[PDB]
Amino acid sequence: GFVPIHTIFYSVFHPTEGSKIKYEFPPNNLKNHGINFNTFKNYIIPKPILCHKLITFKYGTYRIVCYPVTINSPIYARNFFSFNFVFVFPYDCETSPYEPAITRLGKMFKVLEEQNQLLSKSERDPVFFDFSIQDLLMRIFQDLNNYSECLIPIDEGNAVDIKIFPLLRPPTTCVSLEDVPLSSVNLKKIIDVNWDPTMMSIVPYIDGLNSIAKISKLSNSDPGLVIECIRHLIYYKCVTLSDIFQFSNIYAPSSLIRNFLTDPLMASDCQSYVTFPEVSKISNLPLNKFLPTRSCLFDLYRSLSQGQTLKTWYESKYMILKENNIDIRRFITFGLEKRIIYRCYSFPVMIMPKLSDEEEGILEESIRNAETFDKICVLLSKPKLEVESYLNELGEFKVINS
Amino acid sequence: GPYNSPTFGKSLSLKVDGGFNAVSINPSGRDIVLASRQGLYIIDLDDPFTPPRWLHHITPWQVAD
Amino acid sequence: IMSSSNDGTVKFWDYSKSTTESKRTVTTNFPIWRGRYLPFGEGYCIMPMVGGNNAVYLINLCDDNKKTKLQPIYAFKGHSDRVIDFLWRSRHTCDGDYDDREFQLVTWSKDCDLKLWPISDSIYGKVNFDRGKRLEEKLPDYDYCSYNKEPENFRRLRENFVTTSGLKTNHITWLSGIRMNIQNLGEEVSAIGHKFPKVVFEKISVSTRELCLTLNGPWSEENPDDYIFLRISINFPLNYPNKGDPPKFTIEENSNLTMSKRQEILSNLATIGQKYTDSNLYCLEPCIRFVLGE
Amino acid sequence: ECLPNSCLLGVHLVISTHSGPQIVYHYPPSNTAFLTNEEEDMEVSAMLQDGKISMNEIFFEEENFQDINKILEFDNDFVAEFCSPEREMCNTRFEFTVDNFCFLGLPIHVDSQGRWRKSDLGKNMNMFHVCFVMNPHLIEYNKRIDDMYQFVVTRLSLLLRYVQSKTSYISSECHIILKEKERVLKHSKTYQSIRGAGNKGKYLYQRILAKSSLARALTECVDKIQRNEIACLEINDDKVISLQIPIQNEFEKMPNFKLQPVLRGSYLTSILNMKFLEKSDLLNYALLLLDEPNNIISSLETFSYQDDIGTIILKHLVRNIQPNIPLRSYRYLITDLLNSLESSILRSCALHLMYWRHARIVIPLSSKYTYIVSPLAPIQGYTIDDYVPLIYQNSMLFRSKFPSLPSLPIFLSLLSTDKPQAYSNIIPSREHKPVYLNALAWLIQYGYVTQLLTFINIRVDKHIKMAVDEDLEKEFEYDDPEMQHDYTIILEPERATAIEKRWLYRCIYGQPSDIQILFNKLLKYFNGKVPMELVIIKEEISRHDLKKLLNALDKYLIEIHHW
Repeated sequence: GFVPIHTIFYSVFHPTEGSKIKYEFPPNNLKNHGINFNTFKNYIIPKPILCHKLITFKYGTYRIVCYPVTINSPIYARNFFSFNFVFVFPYDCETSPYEPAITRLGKMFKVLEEQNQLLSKSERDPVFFDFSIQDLLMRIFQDLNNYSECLIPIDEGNAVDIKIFPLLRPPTTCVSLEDVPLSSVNLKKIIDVNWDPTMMSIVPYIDGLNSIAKISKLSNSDPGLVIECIRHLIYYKCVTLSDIFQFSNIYAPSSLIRNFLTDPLMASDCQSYVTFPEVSKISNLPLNKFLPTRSCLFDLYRSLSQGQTLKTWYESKYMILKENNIDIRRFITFGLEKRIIYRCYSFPVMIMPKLSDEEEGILEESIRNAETFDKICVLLSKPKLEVESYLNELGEFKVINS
Repeated sequence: GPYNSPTFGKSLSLKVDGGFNAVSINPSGRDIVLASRQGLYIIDLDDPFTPPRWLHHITPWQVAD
Repeated sequence: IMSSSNDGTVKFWDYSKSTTESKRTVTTNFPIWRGRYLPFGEGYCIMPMVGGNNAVYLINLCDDNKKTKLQPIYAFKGHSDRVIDFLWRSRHTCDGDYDDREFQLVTWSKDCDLKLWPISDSIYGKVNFDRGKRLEEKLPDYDYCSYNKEPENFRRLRENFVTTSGLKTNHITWLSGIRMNIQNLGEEVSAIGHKFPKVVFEKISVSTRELCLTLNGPWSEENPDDYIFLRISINFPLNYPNKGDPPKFTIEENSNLTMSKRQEILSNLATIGQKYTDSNLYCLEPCIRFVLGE
Repeated sequence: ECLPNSCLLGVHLVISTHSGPQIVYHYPPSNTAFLTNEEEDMEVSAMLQDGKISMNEIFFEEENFQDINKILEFDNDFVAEFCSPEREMCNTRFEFTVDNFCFLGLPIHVDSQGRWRKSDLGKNMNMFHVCFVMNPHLIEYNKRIDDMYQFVVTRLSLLLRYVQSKTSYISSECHIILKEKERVLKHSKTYQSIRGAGNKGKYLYQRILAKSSLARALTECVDKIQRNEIACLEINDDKVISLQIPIQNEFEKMPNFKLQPVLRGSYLTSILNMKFLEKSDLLNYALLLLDEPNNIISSLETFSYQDDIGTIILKHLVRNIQPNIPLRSYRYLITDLLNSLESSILRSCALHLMYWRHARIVIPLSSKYTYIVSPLAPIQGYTIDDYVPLIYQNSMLFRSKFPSLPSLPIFLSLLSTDKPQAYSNIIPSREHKPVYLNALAWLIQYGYVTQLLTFINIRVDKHIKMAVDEDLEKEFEYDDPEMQHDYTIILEPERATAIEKRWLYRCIYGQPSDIQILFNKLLKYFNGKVPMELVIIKEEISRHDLKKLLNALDKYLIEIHHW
């Protein structure tokens, strides 16, 4: 997860012999590994333009992270005081979780040196003017290499409190109204007092089959804040988006359909998932007026095809689901959750009551943006047939089931 | 029994890659557990040839004890 | 109470007498990461933190403020990188009449090495440990059951949905790190598995001395260029590889393999195993290199 | 992130001498806010008219200009100070981050003996550094810096080292750049007659680009890497270098649409370039040009200067190409121009075309193959990486290319409203067949339409098991329900046991000998992972034989259809 520190050393600019290493843990670690401080001493203590900046550079097989600090005051010799708490890491890692810690350590020591002249007086030599460093470096090194955390008191009111956090990918901006959210965790037990009220309103409506517009209307929420809350929950890797379930939808098998075969516990979960708890009434309705075996579930997963809607697929195979007591919505949801099937979205590209002005405006904007049938149906709060009738009144259109 | 073990009176070295930070032992001497950020490895000390049992727990922070 | 700090000082305390100062103070040239009392005899065991040759030091504690230096008895040399913990392994009689228990030091280091250290009777005598003594209280008895094996326990119809054989490089890389300090069966198996990446191992069990490996061999009578999938199951005796104790080779019944060719392959494998066990060498690499290739 | 983003902000040319480090030519001279959020006049006019000078005018606007002496709140001498390291930090990877700006480059330093390579400014110079500034995000920093250093910086610095060792080219380029800077800043009255510092810098850069060849190389490199294109650079008028960062637009498994954005028009196929680039038979496949053939010829003429044998062979192969015929049949196109040497030349030319974003690899297109509309088809989105839509733009492009055919909505609806059949059911007549195959190639080359491949796995019911049990014995019970089968799917029939191989060889019991031979030759591929089109190509069988084996074996063969 987090890279261990290779060598921590505290470099200060002496007014007589220039930049030098004061303390270094492990002792003589840089010279044993062929790292010569005089080669990059002009980067550790650079000009004040480069100071107070997150400096990270590569030296051979090692990456050297530092935050140079320069304080200008007439109390010090040569009218300035410069130091650097320098961290050495290997090159083949990610030093991104450690960079804010080193930056905040440098800023806190800048504050302490500007306040009470801690590091300058810690040298016990009156040539810099007109608590142990080595113990602090040992504690920082071993606490960050053994616990990824530290609480090291350096004074009667000052302590080094560093916690290394992982870096997460930012959420996408592709979330829209027609996407349904799937909560991968039980969100009711995660709710403490620090949650956002909007997110707290969203939580009792993420049931895996409600659209973001439907959740916004149910919770009396603006869709933009719901979009941002779903993005924040995506940022913590707990909600994955999906599609609105309709029988007018077209589902096709994906390339991962063999993972229904090459997995010891996927098919058993399918058996425990897709079946009604009792003999449901849907398993008694005609088409017009033990648990199911894993081979049956696989044969039902194969029989989906492109250009064939779920109504036609379900009316071609309805005795199988009636006899095996299979919920088709749960079947499709499990197929989408295991990424063994995908939905072919419908695109109404161009070459009944009187529709409103704003309704026809947003319909025209959706048509001119080549939006799907799901987004138009969500925006107009209408089924597919009314949208199709209004589009046929407006012009001639073709549907792509991609 | 514990007296038919082949590794008690002998010296033995095992290469366990993965970056394990913690270790603990049975007072009986049979199994040994190693802890890392990815989980637990349980090694038989009388049958070291068997690959250790991996119990999955992913954390970004280093385990302590 | 004993203590150890980063300055190199090992301090022994007795808070019934005085909270301030220490009964003893032992100074080392290295920082100490883990210091503990010995579980047997009168003594203590400290190990370094960043230097000190990365060796665990065993020091007697048998004497009368005393700022002294470190005078260890035994140093467990090894461990190219620093040691981060140490443990103890204890075994004894189940019933308990005399205190005859043996100890083994287990150390884990940053270079991904887990080492077991034997303790000699010289160490058992140098530390004031009375091996054999009437117990005031009987020692606890623990179950010796292993836990590396995987444990396991409308209705469901009984079915064989997918073939288990249609569903092992971690095993062959773990066995390379096993060193009983070719001198081992598992080391031989790992070396051959690293030598031949095309040979696929289906069942490696050094404890039960049974091997089952799959390969593609040029043993087709119809076409010499055709390669036939072969399953060979190998059973090793407990006296492998001594003379007169060859491994047992069993080839699975294959429709693509004729019975005469199967008997010829089995006879040549038995000949190779007997010829290499006659010199008390190891016979699994010549056998595999015979089955596929030469 | 799979979306391509070359994070360049500019380029440097930092050289060092005995007198100290300095700077020579940097481009663009723009500020941080824009990048983050006489006879010489006649010559530069002729070079701008002929297209020899390709600068970006937005870099020299009044609101997008910074002084020539300042680079990202740093002086020229400051940058030349911290980008000219010691000899131990030279001839190696120079990675250096200043907060969110990474100074990535490979500085070339002369050795102690005084040779640039191991086999005024010409002798004073001991180091030059073509420094590239990037600003990647912290989650994508390592990927961007690694791909840039592996694909642009290392190659450009090594070629510059070679041309400096053999010709002393960078020294002369720096000399003429400094001479032109002195002759524009202190001699030309045109410079003083031009209003605005941005236009003054634009004219100065126009003169530098007109007189210098290294400036043209760096300007074209920055402009064609920031635009995610192939950067063809002219160096010393004797060697050319082509630089690019490869684009991830091929995917075997389907990426998550609404969680990880992917370029619209990406190829959702199981046949990928990257599955073949990592191997470096490919000649069993056919190429598919990503643009018009004359555009590809125009792009490939910039890949060399002397029109050598490789460019002539590549031009002849591009001019005479068809996506419906395999590459093994094109040995005659290069036998006239001169396993086998022609096969090796064909393979090398195929790697050259498919590596440099010219001719993608496909299964050879036939009207008998089932073609479906890809989910990643460029329908939505104003452009390729948006996130008038692209469907209407490509419909206009389709109407321009095929004016005697129905529109792109009609073709994309006829292929995605019924069950996916063969492509021959859309073509009305045989006279329409070549133009319909050209339309199909146009759809595939734009990422609109992929292929629906057939995957076969083998399945065994209870009757085969009972027959195998009877054969094994050779060497409930009161009822017979016919809707309670005990099925089993043999996942990998190559590594089958004795009983499972008996199940496989009892699946073929009463079939004729040709079915027995075709089952035996195709048994190892019946695992649900190998598409049957590749089995047809590799095993030299026909489609009527395969459809015979599918019809004669219906309950035992699992049919899996994906791309």
